[PDB]
Amino acid sequence: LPITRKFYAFYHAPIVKFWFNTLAYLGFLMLYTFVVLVKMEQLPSVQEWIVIAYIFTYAIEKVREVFMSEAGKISQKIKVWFSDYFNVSDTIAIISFFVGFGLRFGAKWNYINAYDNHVFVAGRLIYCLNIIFWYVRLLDFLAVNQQAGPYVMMIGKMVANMFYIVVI
Amino acid sequence: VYLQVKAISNIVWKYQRYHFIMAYHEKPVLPPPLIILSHIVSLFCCVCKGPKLFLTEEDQKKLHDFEEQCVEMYFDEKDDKFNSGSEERIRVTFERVEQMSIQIKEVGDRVNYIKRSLQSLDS
Amino acid sequence: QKSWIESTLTKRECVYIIPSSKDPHRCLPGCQICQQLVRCFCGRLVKQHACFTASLAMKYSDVKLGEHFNQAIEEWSVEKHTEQSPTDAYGVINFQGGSHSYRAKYVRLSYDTKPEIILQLLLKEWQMELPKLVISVHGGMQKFELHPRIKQLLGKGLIKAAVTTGAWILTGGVNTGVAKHVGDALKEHASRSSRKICTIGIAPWGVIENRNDLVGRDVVAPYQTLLNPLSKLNVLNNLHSHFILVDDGTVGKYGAEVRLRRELEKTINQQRIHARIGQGVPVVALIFEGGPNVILTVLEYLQESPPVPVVVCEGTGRAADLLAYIHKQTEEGGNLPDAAEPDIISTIKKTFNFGQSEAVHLFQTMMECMKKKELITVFHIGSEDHQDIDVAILTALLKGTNASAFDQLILTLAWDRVDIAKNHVFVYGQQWLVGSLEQAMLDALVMDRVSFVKLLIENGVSMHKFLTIPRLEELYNTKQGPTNPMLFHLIRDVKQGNLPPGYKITLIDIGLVIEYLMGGTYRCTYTRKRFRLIYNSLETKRFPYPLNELLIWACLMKRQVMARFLWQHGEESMAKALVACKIYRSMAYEAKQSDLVDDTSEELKQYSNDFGQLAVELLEQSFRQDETMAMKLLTYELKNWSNSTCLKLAVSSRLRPFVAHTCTQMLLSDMWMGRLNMRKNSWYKVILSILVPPAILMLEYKTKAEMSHIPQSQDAHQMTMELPITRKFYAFYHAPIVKFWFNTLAYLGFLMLYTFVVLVKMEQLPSVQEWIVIAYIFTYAIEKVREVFMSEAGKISQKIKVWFSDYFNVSDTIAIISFFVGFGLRFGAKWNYINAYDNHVFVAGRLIYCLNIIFWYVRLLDFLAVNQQAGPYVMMIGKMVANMFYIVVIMALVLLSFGVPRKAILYPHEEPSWSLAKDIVFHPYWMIFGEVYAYEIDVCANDSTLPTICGPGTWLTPFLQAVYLFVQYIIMVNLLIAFFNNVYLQVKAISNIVWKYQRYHFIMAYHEKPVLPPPLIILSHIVSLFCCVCKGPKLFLTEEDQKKLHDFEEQCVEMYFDEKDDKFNSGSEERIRVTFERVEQMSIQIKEVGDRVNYIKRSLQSLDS
Ligand SMILES: CCCCCCCC/C=C/CCCCCCCC(=O)O[C@@H](COC(=O)CCCCCCCCCCCCCCC)COP(=O)([O-])OCC[N+](C)(C)C
Ligand SMILES: CCCCCCCC/C=C/CCCCCCCC(=O)O[C@@H](COC(=O)CCCCCCCCCCCCCCC)COP(=O)([O-])OCC[N+](C)(C)C
Ligand SMILES: CCCCCCCC/C=C/CCCCCCCC(=O)O[C@@H](COC(=O)CCCCCCCCCCCCCCC)COP(=O)([O-])OCC[N+](C)(C)C
Ligand SMILES: CCCCCCCC/C=C/CCCCCCCC(=O)O[C@@H](COC(=O)CCCCCCCCCCCCCCC)COP(=O)([O-])OCC[N+](C)(C)C
Ligand SMILES: CCCCCCCC/C=C\CCCCCCCC(=O)O[C@@H](COC(=O)CCCCCCCCCCCCCCC)COP(=O)([O-])OCC[N+](C)(C)C
Ligand SMILES: CCCCCCCC/C=C\CCCCCCCC(=O)O[C@@H](COC(=O)CCCCCCCCCCCCCCC)COP(=O)([O-])OCC[N+](C)(C)C
Ligand SMILES: CCCCCCCC/C=C\CCCCCCCC(=O)O[C@@H](COC(=O)CCCCCCCCCCCCCCC)COP(=O)([O-])OCC[N+](C)(C)C
Ligand SMILES: CCCCCCCC/C=C\CCCCCCCC(=O)O[C@@H](COC(=O)CCCCCCCCCCCCCCC)COP(=O)([O-])OCC[N+](C)(C)C
Ligand SMILES: CCCCCCCC/C=C\CCCCCCCC(=O)O[C@@H](COC(=O)CCCCCCCCCCCCCCC)COP(=O)([O-])OCC[N+](C)(C)C
Ligand SMILES: CCCCCCCC/C=C\CCCCCCCC(=O)O[C@@H](COC(=O)CCCCCCCCCCCCCCC)COP(=O)([O-])OCC[N+](C)(C)C
Ligand SMILES: CCCCCCCC/C=C\CCCCCCCC(=O)O[C@@H](COC(=O)CCCCCCCCCCCCCCC)COP(=O)([O-])OCC[N+](C)(C)C
Ligand SMILES: CCCCCCCC/C=C\CCCCCCCC(=O)O[C@@H](COC(=O)CCCCCCCCCCCCCCC)COP(=O)([O-])OCC[N+](C)(C)C
Repeated sequence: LPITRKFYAFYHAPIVKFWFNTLAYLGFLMLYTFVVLVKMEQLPSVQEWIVIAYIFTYAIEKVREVFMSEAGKISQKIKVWFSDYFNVSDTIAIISFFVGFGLRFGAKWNYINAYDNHVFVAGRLIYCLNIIFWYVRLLDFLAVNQQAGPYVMMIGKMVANMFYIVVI
Repeated sequence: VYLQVKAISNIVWKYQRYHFIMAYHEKPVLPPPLIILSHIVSLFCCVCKGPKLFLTEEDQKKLHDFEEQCVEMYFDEKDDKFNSGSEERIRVTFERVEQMSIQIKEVGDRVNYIKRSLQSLDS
Repeated sequence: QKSWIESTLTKRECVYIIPSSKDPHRCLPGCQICQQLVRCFCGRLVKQHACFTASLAMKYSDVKLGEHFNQAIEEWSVEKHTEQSPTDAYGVINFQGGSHSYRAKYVRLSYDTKPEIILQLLLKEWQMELPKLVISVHGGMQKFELHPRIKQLLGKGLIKAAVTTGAWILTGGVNTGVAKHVGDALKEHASRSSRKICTIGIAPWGVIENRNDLVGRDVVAPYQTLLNPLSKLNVLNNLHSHFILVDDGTVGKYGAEVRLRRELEKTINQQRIHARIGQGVPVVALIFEGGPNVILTVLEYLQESPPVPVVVCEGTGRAADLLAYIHKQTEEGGNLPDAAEPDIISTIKKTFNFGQSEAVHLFQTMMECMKKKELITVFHIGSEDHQDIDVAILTALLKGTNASAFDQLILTLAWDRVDIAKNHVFVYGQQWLVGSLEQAMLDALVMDRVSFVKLLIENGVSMHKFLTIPRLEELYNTKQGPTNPMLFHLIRDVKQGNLPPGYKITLIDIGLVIEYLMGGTYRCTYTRKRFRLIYNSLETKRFPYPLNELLIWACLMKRQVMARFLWQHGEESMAKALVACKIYRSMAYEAKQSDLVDDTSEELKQYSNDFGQLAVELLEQSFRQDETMAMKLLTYELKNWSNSTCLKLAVSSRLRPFVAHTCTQMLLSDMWMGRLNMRKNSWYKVILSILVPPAILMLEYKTKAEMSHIPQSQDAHQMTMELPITRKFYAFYHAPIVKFWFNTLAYLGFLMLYTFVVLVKMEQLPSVQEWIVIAYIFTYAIEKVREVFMSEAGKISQKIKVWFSDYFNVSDTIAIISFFVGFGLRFGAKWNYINAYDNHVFVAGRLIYCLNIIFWYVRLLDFLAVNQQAGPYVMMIGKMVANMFYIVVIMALVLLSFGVPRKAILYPHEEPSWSLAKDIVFHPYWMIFGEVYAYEIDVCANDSTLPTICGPGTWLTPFLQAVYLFVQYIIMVNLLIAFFNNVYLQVKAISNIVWKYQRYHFIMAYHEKPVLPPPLIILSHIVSLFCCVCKGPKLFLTEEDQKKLHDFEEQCVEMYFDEKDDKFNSGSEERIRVTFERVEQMSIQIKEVGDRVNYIKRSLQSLDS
């Protein structure tokens, strides 16, 4: 096994792509947690820019996966991908984020004290609610473990089954 | 409901592991901030131009034979599991005791008519 | 050519074109028909020759102008006038038939191929296992059918004989005779022997339906199996697996097999049946339902040098029923009865239409056959003769061939047929040489022939005399049996990491492997002085207990069925089972730590647990007979197994069912007591007596007899000879139960003081209470160092590694280290400020104390774990923490998913700070524990306690909190309840076993712990140390008690096997099947009597008139 072949073997292994995406995702959440918890100025901070870059490119990556799936028919490719819980949530997460960035970034500051401008506030509050989607997607990463993964599947099944007791 | 839900959830977890692992064979190397290079580059290189199992012909031979051998074992172990159960041995025993119970009596009649011999033969 | 066949084996195409016999058929002009009808004496019409050389002979007129001096028309020879050229067909035919293709093979070799090339063709080119037998069936062709009795049986034996012996069945192959009956017998026993019987049809390339469909270089020709009507031609019988078609001559002529097939019958015999064995491969012949050239062939095989014996199954047809009676009218090897010309040659004239023109010629062939009837076995059907011919075929090779019984035995050994040898070789009056049965034992062990080892031990081989050093050396070094590749991997890891070229293994190296596997201080007999000296010098060269040495052999060679057998022989059965468990367990470990391919770590871990269960089951058997003698079995020194005990061996293998067995637990409880009868006493009189020493003199102690089953110290067993006053104090303070409460009271008094110290204000100098606390922990710490550096295993790095495997020793280590950091800061701190807590070094010291004390309250769970009820629950708590981990990880994520939005919405004007980390986790955690923070939920309400937080978006946080608590309480808390409810019983069960198991190490520890507890323990350290400069528990048994105990062990092992045979033979499943089989047998005899009684009816007719 020559030297350069060994790098190929490493970076193209699925286990490596996972931790390589998992570390990037954790670093993504640390920054996006920093952004929502720290005061927000007119222009996005370096942390907020990196967050936007992730979600934009993460979104293109999902469009790649849909339009290259298996079955030729788009209306079948679409219909299967929106059968997974976390792809529905990711779709809501991506769409809601850019509504938020649009309001946050497109808002004109007539008032010097932020939070006088409601369009800005609606943007920031979308961020603070959009981040819930991204912490819950960590359950998808955690679902790679043989012990954890079934319990994640159980939680959704038990919510469905307990519905009528909760209605009462 | 814990045990039945846990059991169904293990099967579903194990099943959805196919689609998850297969996905990471077509995902780019680079992660989603730096993934754009793997998008731009890969796209551009395509304009400049799934996983398969590869088997030698001898390996195809030995694999097709392996499949045939194991199907044969599968039917043999069923016939020998059914023919060796107690329920099947009771009924073949039942039917064979039914048959004998005729022949036992039938011999019983013949031997009772070889008694007719004893009378005629001795005088 | 890319093929050995294409470059070696040949065709025989008739280049020379002899016109047919002489005469044209019809059709007056003789130029069209002299070409067209007139075939070759080759045997085909003229244009089929296609002679690459003489293709233009037919266009002219033909090869070889007509007249040619009639003599020279027979001058055509298969030898001369036939161009040897490539094969042109060798491949894989199939047979669309009884639910399988039933594939096969053909080479289509010429005819005059050398005899060796077949053997090379059969073994490497076709990849066939060399057989242990060759059945060469013969007979006539195109017969209808047999009696439905005989038909079913002939197969049943023919199959059985061939499958049990890896035999080849040589047939003609063509489905018009002998082959038919072979094949029809195969399908009645197919998919049971379809991979052990390699039948071979050595048929010609003449008489066959589609010769041209068989053609094709390396083809998969889909050959038919439909009887092509309107013809006489024959088909290859489908149920054969190999064919050697013989290209010669033509269609119709079928005589070119005797030259080749016979040579194969001669060349297989010159092969050696096995490596360890020197006898040649046998050849047998089963003639059923034969003809005139068979009777020639029978005598041609008997007259041969050496003779090939013959079987004759009477009633199949003419030659069988004939010979069966024609070699019945004779002396044993001599002359015929009163002149037999009339009746013998009568049937020879009736069966074969002769009329004395060929009726003497057969009778002359008969009278030569009867010169050797000892080789003509005959299967007397009707009178259950030799039971389903397999005996009759195989015993024919063991009937008279002046072969010694040593050769009759090896042949059964290679066949793996014990029933044959015991019933036909170990017959009354049989006589043996001195080491013939020894050489047969060496072979059976090297070949893993377990059932022949039994036959030879019974019949009188003695392992005490058989087994020697050089023999036992060989048994390790043989590559002539089911070896273990991993043994070398363990040898080269103990030698130096290297190996010489071949390296014939030595027994000192085996001794070194066992010590590595058995571990600890195990020292093997093979690494001892006397063995190391005598082996250098290589009764002295025997072994006193040879089946201990072969059990080790069989277990290191991964020969389990031989190990189980050898285990049942000899003495010390429970110990041997526990040694085997440890050997396999350690082998399984190093297999799990080697990059080899066949991991064999579940095969070895399963073999370990098989012997593990045997030891447990023998203990239960012994315990059911006599508890007190069974407890002695756990602790008597073995002296053939490094002076260990059965209990220590089980602990070595981490064998919990043995240690957690109630017998072992009963013994541990008795050792806990010491000399104290804690049935007549109460725990509060012990505590009272630790505080009131003179109350020691009014407890109920135990007699030396009541202590007979209990191991003791040497000093403790000498004070058993009598109970004076001072001996009674010894018995009290050295009992483990007393040392416990004596340390437990001191520990509780230690915590009361250390609780006092942390709760009461702290001055510059430590108080009297704090000094006593420091003294305890210092001396408690030395006590732990004593325990580590005096444990068991010599190697510090193993002593260290085991001690830090216990939860509470890790915590004690952290506790001791953290304490003296705290005392150092507390005591070493200089007070620059008069008000304490201005000096931070002092504070850090005191706060370490206040946190270090948590370790010491939790160590009380270790004391509490001495109770049978409490102790399992303590073990459960740790197991449930491990198992609940991922449910709690999910809860932690739900917490953050709420905490981060809450803080962000409510506190939007924050700068970076570590308080942010607190605030996202703090309130969400306390919500889990019944605190909803009711007046902070809606911060804009009138009753809000956070009115200044009221601002834009804050109306979202009640919705978030409502979702959060639904998920945590309604889902996640109750999932955890459901988790614990459903795993409780299996965790409680595992925790009871672990509690019971760790009770060994706990009770054993208190036999080596000092009497005095950890503040006053220093005296027992200083004194004991100093007294050593001035200079384990064993069971002691008298010689008579050793006798009665060794007999007890033997008795209970015998009961153990008897109760198994009688439990299996008395189950309903076993009685149904023996009933099944006996009803199957009767159902034949009932009908058989039914036929006889129906033929005693034939009497009634004839007798009465
Ligand atoms: C398969 C599933 C995954 C993929 C799904 C992907 C597509 C999903 C959908 C995505 C679109 C979501 C909506 C976008 C925003 C519109 C709403 C809005 O309020 O806009 C505002 C910003 O208007 C602007 O023009 C500034 C924003 C710049 C563009 C950023 C958003 C688009 C990027 C898309 C990136 C994703 C693309 C991914 C790759 C192609 C307008 O309001 P305003 O003018 O600020 O306020 C006026 C009042 N004032 C007086 C106070 C100023
Ligand atoms: C198998 C497991 C169990 C066994 C494990 C056993 C070994 C485990 C390890 C044990 C060692 C743990 C660390 C010791 C303390 C060092 C740290 C420290 O801060 O020290 C301080 C005290 O420095 C002194 O010199 C005064 C302390 C006297 C010695 C007491 C500790 C050693 C005893 C060991 C007894 C155990 C031995 C057991 C028997 C051999 C230094 O700080 P300061 O000078 O005070 O402050 C300076 C600032 N000022 C200006 C404010 C003044
Ligand atoms: C069964 C019983 C329930 C019946 C339901 C009927 C729903 C009817 C809907 C009514 C909404 C209108 C009521 C408020 C009037 C508007 C202005 C106002 O006062 O806003 C108030 C907040 O509230 C909001 O700003 C918006 C609240 C929207 C969510 C309401 C629940 C929607 C349904 C369920 C959603 C879940 C998902 C549903 C689907 C599954 C202002 O309050 P404040 O915080 O004190 O702010 C003032 C102080 N400040 C200026 C400093 C900020
Ligand atoms: C998927 C299931 C859906 C469940 C149903 C839908 C959800 C429930 C729907 C509720 C109706 C919506 C209420 C609108 C009220 C507006 C009034 C206002 O001024 O602002 C209020 C809204 O702002 C808040 O922050 C309070 C929102 C209510 C949270 C309810 C959580 C409990 C969930 C229950 C779930 C169980 C449901 C039971 C079954 C139906 C806050 O008032 P304030 O800050 O004090 O403002 C000052 C006013 N003052 C001056 C008078 C003090
Ligand atoms: C997409 C994938 C990303 C992957 C990560 C790698 C790339 C990104 C890495 C680093 C980018 C850092 C940019 C710094 C910009 C300089 C100025 C600055 O912010 O100074 C700050 C110093 O910095 C901090 O306080 C750190 C803030 C980021 C926290 C998360 C980093 C760790 C995770 C990622 C790394 C470990 C990975 C962990 C996972 C294993 C000081 O605070 P402030 O912000 O100036 O204050 C703003 C106040 N205001 C707004 C009110 C005015
Ligand atoms: C510069 C930075 C330097 C540091 C970088 C590195 C830092 C560390 C990085 C990452 C943290 C994890 C490290 C531990 C991994 C253990 C190994 C393992 O077995 O993993 C498993 C986990 O597989 C997963 O997919 C786990 C997903 C992790 C992310 C989820 C976090 C949840 C947080 C929510 C809670 C809130 C907590 C928030 C705390 C604030 C994979 O193995 P398996 O598939 O299960 O194997 C089973 C099959 N077998 C039996 C055949 C083997
Ligand atoms: C800020 C607040 C805190 C943050 C929230 C914490 C994070 C969120 C927590 C947990 C999320 C768990 C992730 C889902 C796991 C996978 C499930 C899945 O694959 O499908 C499941 C569907 O799923 C459902 O029916 C619902 C899934 C749970 C939704 C819970 C939402 C939270 C609020 C709810 C309460 C609101 C009411 C209270 C309001 C007063 C499958 O279920 P099934 O149909 O039986 O099985 C078929 C599966 N199959 C198709 C694959 C074969
Ligand atoms: C290592 C093994 C140890 C074993 C124990 C035996 C040896 C140890 C036994 C006794 C030592 C007592 C020393 C007394 C010193 C005189 C001064 C004094 O302290 O007066 C106190 C009176 O005394 C108390 O208040 C008792 C304090 C100790 C409580 C624990 C004793 C019971 C446990 C053990 C015995 C039962 C065993 C229980 C288990 C079955 C008054 O208070 P002060 O303390 O003066 O106030 C300090 C205030 N200042 C600091 C702010 C200035
Ligand atoms: C394995 C061994 C590891 C530990 C080794 C030993 C470590 C030794 C550690 C430290 C020695 C420190 C010596 C002094 C250093 C200079 C500072 C000084 O003297 O004074 C300063 C001390 O201020 C502090 O904050 C001191 C904190 C140090 C204690 C840390 C304990 C760590 C042990 C963790 C547990 C480990 C457990 C390990 C086992 C698991 C200030 O004091 P002052 O003059 O009063 O100032 C007044 C200021 N004022 C105006 C605000 C009022
Ligand atoms: C001067 C002083 C005078 C007084 C001195 C004397 C005072 C009293 C001294 C001590 C208190 C205990 C006395 C009761 C003993 C009962 C007898 C018994 O059976 O014990 C068992 C307990 O075995 C142990 O190992 C128990 C450990 C006790 C310490 C744990 C305390 C937990 C405190 C934490 C909670 C906080 C409470 C804190 C309270 C503030 C041993 O028996 P066994 O092994 O289970 O037998 C089973 C096998 N069999 C069936 C064959 C039999
Ligand atoms: C001041 C505070 C209060 C005081 C605390 C109260 C006292 C502390 C309480 C209980 C301690 C119980 C003692 C251990 C019992 C024995 C267990 C054992 O032997 O091994 C167990 C291992 O153990 C573990 O994996 C962890 C053990 C429990 C640690 C709990 C720490 C407390 C905090 C945690 C929560 C923090 C998170 C929350 C933070 C927000 C065995 O488990 P296993 O691997 O399945 O089995 C193999 C066993 N075998 C090897 C022998 C075969
Ligand atoms: C997805 C649906 C689309 C969204 C619309 C429909 C949603 C329902 C209803 C409508 C939305 C709420 C409208 C009413 C409030 C407006 C008035 C207002 O100013 O309120 C507040 C700000 O509020 C905001 O700035 C709005 C933020 C909206 C975030 C998105 C809601 C979540 C939808 C998820 C739905 C999922 C349901 C659950 C899942 C089944 C108060 O501001 P203020 O105090 O007046 O400002 C003065 C500040 N100053 C004093 C500093 C100057």
